[PDB]
Amino acid sequence: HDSSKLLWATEYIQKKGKPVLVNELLDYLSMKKDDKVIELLKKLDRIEFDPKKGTFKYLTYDVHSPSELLKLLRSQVTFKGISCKDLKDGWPQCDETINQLEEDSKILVLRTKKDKTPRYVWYNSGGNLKCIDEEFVKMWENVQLPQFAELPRKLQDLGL
Amino acid sequence: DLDLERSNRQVWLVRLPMFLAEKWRLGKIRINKSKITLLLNEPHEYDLELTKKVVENEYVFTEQTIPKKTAIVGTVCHECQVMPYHKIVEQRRNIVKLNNKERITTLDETVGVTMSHTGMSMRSDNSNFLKVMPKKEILDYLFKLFDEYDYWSLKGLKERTRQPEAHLKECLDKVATLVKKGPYAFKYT
Repeated sequence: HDSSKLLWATEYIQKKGKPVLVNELLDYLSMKKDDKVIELLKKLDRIEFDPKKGTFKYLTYDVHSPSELLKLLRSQVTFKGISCKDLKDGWPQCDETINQLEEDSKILVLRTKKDKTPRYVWYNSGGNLKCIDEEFVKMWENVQLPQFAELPRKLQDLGL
Repeated sequence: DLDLERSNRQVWLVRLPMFLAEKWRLGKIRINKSKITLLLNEPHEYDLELTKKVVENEYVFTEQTIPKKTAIVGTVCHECQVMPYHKIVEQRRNIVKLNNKERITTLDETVGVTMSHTGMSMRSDNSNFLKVMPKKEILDYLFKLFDEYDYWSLKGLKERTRQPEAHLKECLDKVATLVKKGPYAFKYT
């Protein structure tokens, strides 16, 4: 089949990771000297094809800078969210930038430090607030709220 | 296509004793003008009583929603009943009241043999009952299976290609997309 040569050609040009000449791409694939693979590659928007010489661009996301990361975050407010694969494939080692992007400049959820950490891509404002002492958090969870209308009465007796 | 043949035929119904009836399962009837008998072949003669003289609304038919072939025989003419060396028949009737069953058999052995066959006896079985890779070539074969049919489950592909399954999974995660829902659920296309 020629479709296996198409997907093998796309996986090969993804193994290269940089734009090369079309004729050089046909020479690297040895027996893949078909033009229908080149045409189906022109029909494919996953690997953008520049008509100037031989250039093959790769999209998931063009985000590789913290600013582009902030913009891609702003394009997810009141919607959904992507995953970690697209960012780590578009830019190597994103977790380092996440650790450098302090206070809601890049958030995640640390689950396990043994399974590449399934990430998260959302934005707010501060989010840090780790200066709150653990003792104050323990004293915050031990407070049992008076349910029903007892709480407003207990607050109106104190004057708040 | 049910059709009445005649019905004009006159038939007599007979309630026979069990030994002669099971024997019938030939004789000569002697009609004596209001008492009639029967001279069987050597053997007894039998008086047959006029059980019911008038016997209307009773007929006889034969069979050759599901309709079947139905034929009509004849009208019932007289209800009858055969009445019966009678001492031998009376003795046979007394003799039928002697049916018995076999009692439970007591095994007389030295017990230790049977008790050895009960639990563990170092003897099992003896009866059958309720006993009950290059990635490129694999990719090409997968595209051949796609040529046969685009939709196939991954387990079925693992049952058709017949090879180590890890390499086949890696070959399916590159060129094929896994649909999890819909009618083609758990299938690569």
